[PDB]
Amino acid sequence: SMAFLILVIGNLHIPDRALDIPPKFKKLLSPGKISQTLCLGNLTDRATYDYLRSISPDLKIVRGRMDVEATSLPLMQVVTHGSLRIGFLEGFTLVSEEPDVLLAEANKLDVDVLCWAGGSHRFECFEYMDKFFVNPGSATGAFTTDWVVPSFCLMDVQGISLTLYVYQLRKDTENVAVEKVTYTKPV
Amino acid sequence: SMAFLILVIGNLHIPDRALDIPPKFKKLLSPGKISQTLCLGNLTDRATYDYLRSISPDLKIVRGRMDVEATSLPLMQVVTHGSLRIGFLEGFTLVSEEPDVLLAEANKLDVDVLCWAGGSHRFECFEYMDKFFVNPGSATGAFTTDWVVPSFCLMDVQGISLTLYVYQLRKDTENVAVEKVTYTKPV
Amino acid sequence: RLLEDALIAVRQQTAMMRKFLDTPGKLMDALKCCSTLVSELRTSSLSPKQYYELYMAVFDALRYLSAHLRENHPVNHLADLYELVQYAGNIIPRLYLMITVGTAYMSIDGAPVKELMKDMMDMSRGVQHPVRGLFLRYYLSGQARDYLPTGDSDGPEGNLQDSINFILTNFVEMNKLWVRLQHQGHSRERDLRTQERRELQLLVGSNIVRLSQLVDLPTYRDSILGPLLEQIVQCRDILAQEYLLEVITQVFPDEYHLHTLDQFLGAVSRLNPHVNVKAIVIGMMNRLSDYAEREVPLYDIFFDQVQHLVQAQHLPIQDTIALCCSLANLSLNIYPERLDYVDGILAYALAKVKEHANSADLHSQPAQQSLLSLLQSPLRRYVSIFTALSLPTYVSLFQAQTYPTRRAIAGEIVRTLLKNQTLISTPAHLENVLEILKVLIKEGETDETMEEQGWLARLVHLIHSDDNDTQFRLLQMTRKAYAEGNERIRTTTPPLITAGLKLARRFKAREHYDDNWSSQSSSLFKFLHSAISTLYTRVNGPGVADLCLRLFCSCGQVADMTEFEEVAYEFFAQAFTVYEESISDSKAQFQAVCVIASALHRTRNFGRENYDTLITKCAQHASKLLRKPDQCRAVYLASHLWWATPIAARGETEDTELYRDGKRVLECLQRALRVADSCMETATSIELFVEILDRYVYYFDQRNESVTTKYLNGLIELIHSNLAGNQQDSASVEASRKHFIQTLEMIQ
Amino acid sequence: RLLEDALIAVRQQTAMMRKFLDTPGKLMDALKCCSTLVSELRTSSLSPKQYYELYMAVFDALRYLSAHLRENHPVNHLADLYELVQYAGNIIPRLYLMITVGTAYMSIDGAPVKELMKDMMDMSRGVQHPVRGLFLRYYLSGQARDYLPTGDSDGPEGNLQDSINFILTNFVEMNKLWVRLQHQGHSRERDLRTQERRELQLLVGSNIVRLSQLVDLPTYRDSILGPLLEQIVQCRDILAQEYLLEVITQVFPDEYHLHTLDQFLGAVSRLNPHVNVKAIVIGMMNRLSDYAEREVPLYDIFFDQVQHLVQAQHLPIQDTIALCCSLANLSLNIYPERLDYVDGILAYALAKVKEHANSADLHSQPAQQSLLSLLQSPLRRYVSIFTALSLPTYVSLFQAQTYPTRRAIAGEIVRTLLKNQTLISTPAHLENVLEILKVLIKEGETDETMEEQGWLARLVHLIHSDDNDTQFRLLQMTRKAYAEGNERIRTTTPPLITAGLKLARRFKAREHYDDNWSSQSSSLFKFLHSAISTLYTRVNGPGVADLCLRLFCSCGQVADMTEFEEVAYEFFAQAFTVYEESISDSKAQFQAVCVIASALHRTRNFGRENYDTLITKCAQHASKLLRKPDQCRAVYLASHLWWATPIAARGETEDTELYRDGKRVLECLQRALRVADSCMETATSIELFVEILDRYVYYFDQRNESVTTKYLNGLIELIHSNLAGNQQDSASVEASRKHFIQTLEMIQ
Repeated sequence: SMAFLILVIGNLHIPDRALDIPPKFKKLLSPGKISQTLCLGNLTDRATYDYLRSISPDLKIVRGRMDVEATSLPLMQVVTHGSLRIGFLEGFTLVSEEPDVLLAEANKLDVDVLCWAGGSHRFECFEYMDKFFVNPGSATGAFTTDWVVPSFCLMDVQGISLTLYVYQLRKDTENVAVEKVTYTKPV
Repeated sequence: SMAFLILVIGNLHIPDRALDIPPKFKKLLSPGKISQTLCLGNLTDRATYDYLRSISPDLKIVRGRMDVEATSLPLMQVVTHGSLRIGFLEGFTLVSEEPDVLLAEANKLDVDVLCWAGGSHRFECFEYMDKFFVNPGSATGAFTTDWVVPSFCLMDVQGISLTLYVYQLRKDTENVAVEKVTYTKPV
Repeated sequence: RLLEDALIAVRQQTAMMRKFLDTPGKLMDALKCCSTLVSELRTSSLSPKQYYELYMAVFDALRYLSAHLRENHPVNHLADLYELVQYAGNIIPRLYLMITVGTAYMSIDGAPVKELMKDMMDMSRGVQHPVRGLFLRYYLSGQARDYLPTGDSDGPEGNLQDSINFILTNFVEMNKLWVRLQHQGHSRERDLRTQERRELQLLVGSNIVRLSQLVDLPTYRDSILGPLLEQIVQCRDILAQEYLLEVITQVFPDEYHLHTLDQFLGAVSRLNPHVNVKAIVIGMMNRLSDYAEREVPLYDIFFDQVQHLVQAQHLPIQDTIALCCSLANLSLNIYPERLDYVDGILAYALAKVKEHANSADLHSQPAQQSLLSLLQSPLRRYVSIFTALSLPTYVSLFQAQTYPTRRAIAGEIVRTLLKNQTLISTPAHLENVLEILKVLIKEGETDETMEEQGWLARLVHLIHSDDNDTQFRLLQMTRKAYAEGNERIRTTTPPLITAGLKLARRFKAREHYDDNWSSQSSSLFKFLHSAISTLYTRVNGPGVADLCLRLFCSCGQVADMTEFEEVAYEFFAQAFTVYEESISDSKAQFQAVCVIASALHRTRNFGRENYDTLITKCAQHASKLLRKPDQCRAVYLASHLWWATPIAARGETEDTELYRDGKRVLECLQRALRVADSCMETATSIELFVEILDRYVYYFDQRNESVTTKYLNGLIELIHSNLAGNQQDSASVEASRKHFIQTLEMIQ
Repeated sequence: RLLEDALIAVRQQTAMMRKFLDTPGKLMDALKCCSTLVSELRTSSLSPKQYYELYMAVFDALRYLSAHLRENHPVNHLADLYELVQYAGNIIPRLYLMITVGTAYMSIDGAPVKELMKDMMDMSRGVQHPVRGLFLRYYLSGQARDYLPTGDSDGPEGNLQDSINFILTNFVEMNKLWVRLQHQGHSRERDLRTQERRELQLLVGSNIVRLSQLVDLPTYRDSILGPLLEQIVQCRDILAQEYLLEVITQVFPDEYHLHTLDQFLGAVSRLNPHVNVKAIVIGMMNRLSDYAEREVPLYDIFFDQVQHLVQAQHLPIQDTIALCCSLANLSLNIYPERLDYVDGILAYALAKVKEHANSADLHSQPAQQSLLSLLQSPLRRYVSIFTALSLPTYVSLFQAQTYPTRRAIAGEIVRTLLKNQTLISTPAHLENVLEILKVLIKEGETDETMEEQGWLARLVHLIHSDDNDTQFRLLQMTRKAYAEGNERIRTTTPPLITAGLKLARRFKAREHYDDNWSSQSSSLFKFLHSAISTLYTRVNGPGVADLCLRLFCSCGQVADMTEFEEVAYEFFAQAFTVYEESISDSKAQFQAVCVIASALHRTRNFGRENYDTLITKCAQHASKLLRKPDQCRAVYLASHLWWATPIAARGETEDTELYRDGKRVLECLQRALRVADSCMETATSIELFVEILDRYVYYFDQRNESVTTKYLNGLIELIHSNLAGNQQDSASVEASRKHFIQTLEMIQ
């Protein structure tokens, strides 16, 4: 296959709390690699949208706060690779992170894939109560709200299995890092 | 001077809680006499505002407890003729007409003039602690809203003096009164 | 053009006529010259304008002719010449000399006048030409004007019937040539010859003039009225009917019209439709007005004439309703007295004639103008309103009145009521004005306040003008009428608030005679709170509900003042509720909680078990405001829950002083102190410290047992140091210093 | 054409000449054939282009003639046929005869060359035809190119001196033609004659081409400085000296030239204004550029030379600035590092020209393009212009550009400043950027942001490179530097917010080393507010206020994190305030209060006068809305004073525990539910139940007490029942039942 690398790129905050991706990882976003780009909103600036369009073969977004004029663009978007109902968001709508309340809203939208990038801005993943948890922290690597590494993930979703190649640029001198994670959905 | 027909009068709870002033004041308060009308606000409709703007090009409109729509018009305002400083407001701050609070707010205002809307329509006057205490009253003394005299006085302000012409429309059979009880600022 | 030559020939003829008249004995030659004179005009070539100019010329000429005639010739007579020239073939000079000698005879011989005249009239039948006949007869009549055989002749030669014959024949010949004047000359000259007819019709009306110089009502109605109406219906010509009858009416005095109307009206009611019968019957009604306006059901009989001509003719609805305007005016001149007759025919009959006349769309239609005029006719004719207020059925007429006229007449009648005191509203009166309202606002820039701002104000106020006891059921009938819709009474409910509130104490004032004042007072309270929640239930007010707040407050405050703590406690709890539900804008929230404070403030006798709980709830919600400086404002007013203040807290067990819980007062004083220590603004905090100083020093002078002079000294030294050490230059700083000076003077 | 016929004839002529030369022994007829062939060469009926083609044909044939020369003629001799056939007054036939003889002699022996060459040059006085003279001397040069002596100069006739003499005199006489050729003939032939000149310039430059392998620098300068320069001052032709100096540039090792090009410039400063001096200059500058930067203060000398020149010239905008930017590049070549002189060129050469150039606004003039190129030449040139950025007389030149040039330079500068990232900055960059911005939108849809938006972004971003202490002062610089007026700062501000707010953290990195960090933090809060109003100063724009609202929120949580959170309290309140200003859209506030709740929920360090107070305030915010579901959403989101939620609540306000307000917010929830009971919709009610049970089990599993399993079991059964019993189908219903049975699994 090798058709849909599902990168978790987000936490844009441009120019909200960010302006640019690290050069290596930014050019790692050259078109022709993936036909699938996962932007998650609050880009924000118009130039962000323009460069995205020039750079992104895939347009599926959630609705975002810092975003004044294209308030028309949907709150969310459901995707299917193989046979999956896929939910993606930030994490703002709920007051907390409670995975069970999250999957509550998910059932209110009927998706079995659960990915977001909220306001604590961490990477952690696991399953509790029969569903899987996806948040990478500031995929733009920006400073968090809490007391970050840019975390996009070569999420290899075909069928019910996900392989995750996360590319990480952390300073010791900066260091390009790759971690491989595999997840198969309980269908 | 008849260019200073300074009058505290009106206050009929209108259009809610009266119908209108009888022709007596209407002709007594028609255009052609007063060049400077002293408004007590809380009319509360607009047509009477029009009529009072018609009484003189010199008024002082205020928002009252029954005045909602014009959220903008604050409640206090001071004017000065010579050495007299004519301060005036609602009095909402008052829990009772305690002379301490009265003179204290006056000092906040730097005024010796007394105009407000309490709870009762009850006049009294006397001297105590460098200030005199005068109830602005109503047109003929409408019902209980201002700590029952028909209040209107042909008042010219000169220096520290105001020629208070104590006039009433007293029932016995409402009848016009021509009397004077004048006060001048002690300074 | 030839007319000018005829005029000059007539001028020379009058010249030779003057010459022959000035010479007596040649008066035969004078008559010859006068026959030549009249022969110049005898042709129909003279246009009725110039024909009549020539006729008045020859008429003044024949005036001198007949004068000198009556001078010279009637010395004895001309022996029977009337018959000697009655058979000769040459007709014209025969007739002219005959009328001249008949004039001479009428001058000298008073008895044979009628014989000569009647014979001249009979010989007038053999000729069918109306021009010469009419003009010749006008000459003869102008001669016979001064000696008609009439009521002055009481049985000798001449009587009523003799002048009757004379004038009637003259008139019918006038009408004969007059209707021919519609067809005289050329055919395409219809308009011109009818204009000439109109020019000559005054000569016709001259007979009516002569008739006006005659007998009074009785012999008239006996021998003339009959003939009069006879000719009236016998002309059967639009123009004859119209002109001749308007002349008649205008002419004759009303002693005749005393008992001669009804049959005459009926006779008119059946004439030609192409007549403007509307206008002429209106003129009759104007004579009737000349009757009425001066200070046997002619009312009803005349309405029957109206209905008949409605049937006997084909009346446009507009004409009808305008006539009805005039009729209503006339009748409310006649019976404002027991108008029940009048309103009968008008609404119950004439207005029904209207609803019969299913008029098409009519505002620009003059039918609508007649409509409005008729409708206001009683209204403006009224001097007192309960005449109208007695008219219950116009509510249908209201529906029978059209939309804009609906508004016009309604505003009219209402403000007419309004310009002075109205009276109690009987049931019928109630639902009638309720109908007015539910037509106006219901059914469905405030340059009209559309429309009832002052109108509802005066409405709700005159509600008090009604009878004390029923005023309650009136409240209920009106709150029913106060169902204008969720979007109509928006800001004019406070009126009904006033109504309930005043009635509360008014009916409270009847306890010495009926204990139901308590029960029905509670019942009121319920009806009120119903209405009040209703305006809460007008949740659709854009946070504007401070009103409904104020209204509940007024109510509960009076309830405790009417000493009804039971629901007073309840309804102030409700105030609490809606308050939190409504507690909206910082500035607003401020003012409104002040309102709640006053609501507490004015009480005196309320139960303490509820009182102190209310104190707690207050202090709580006070502390439930937001912004700092205004907050400490709230704080210092909140301690009045305890202090020797307000009217709420004045107990006569305090030795005329007030509740005075100065301890918790000083507690909240410490609280506000803390808060002001943290507003993060210098000068405001400073002035507030001054205010707190003023509180404390008043309590000192008010002798708060908790006011410690140590707190005095600590705070004043703190403040004196700050104003001396750290106060930044500004005017309010000077205000602080000077008012601090005032406080120092006040420390005693 | 005559060209074709002449070419055919001379082609048959050289064919028989080959028949002569390939078969030896026919020397006499071969010489006669050459003579008669050059007889057609004196015939100038061939146009200079036709003559050129025929001359190239005969020249390639003449190379073979010279081969036959070298192969046959070196045998003995040829004796004076020139003087023997001298009988005719003509010159050219015997001329070329003895010329072929001399070519033979130079083909054999190097000694006789100069003798016969000076013979040809002396007897050439009779040749008044300059075209034939040039053609002949070019033939000689191309021939003697392989026969003109060189560094083997030993003294026989013909040496470096003698060969350079021969080549120089031929060169200058061919120059004399090349001049007259433009003018010889009819005056109207001047266009085609300039064509001839341009066509035959290289035939004369071949002389210098042979000079390439010749005299060294001393001999070079001596032998060349005089003669050809005098030829130049005599001809005064543009193309002449142009092509000449071109071939000169390329001809000798330029250690010769540049060591002479100084005094060469001193000599050639004489140029006429109508001569294309600038092309000469720029070709020189080309030599000098690929001289220097190809990896005598030529600045002083050559700059003053061209100073004199433009002073001696009258260069309009175009020539002036062209030479100016060329000088710029030239200095960039020779003295990149001798910058002082370069900025001298800037200020007291180029800026003085700029204003000294009293030329109005000019863009059609490409000279503006030249000046822009000039300005950017060290920009486009340095990898480190920040070095030149440390010069104002580098940048203070910028006022001297006009609005169009201004934003041109603006695009260029922003490009410069965008590709790079900013290092440690003194205030110097701040000078530079004052310039930048006051050029930027100062003085007075932004199709390209142009480019200020992407610009301002990276501007303030590189600004972060600054360090804390001065970062605030330069924050001043920034902020009020944004005193331009309204409709820009929307495109600006959040960056600026962030600048200040993360400077808060940079500063705070010294709180363990400061107490005035409280005061410097004040300075912050001040400057914060400064900007904050500065944007609130701008209310006119849509959708931009809500932003600064959120921005205020961010600063608040900042101070929360800066641990000096005394004032963020106030920020949060006034944030509510400016909301109450900015109340126009539903879903706006929906998300807005969503953000409010989030932020506050992330606030746990304030005191009760902040803590519980603001809890109630946000509760109010929630309560103050219009439409149900979204409300309920935020409502149960706001539930956080008492019990277990959320994990992020690592708080010692409740001993590392969580605060999930239970009972009060629960009754508020019940309130919301009953309010929603007024909806009368299916899917909405479905949602309601969903979140109901969501939070119910959310309590029960998180050990919340009064949420007993009885309520939950009964209500889930009730929801299932009324769902099934009285609610119509929709896919929502079934997905909800799925969610519901899931919840049942989750009840634990």
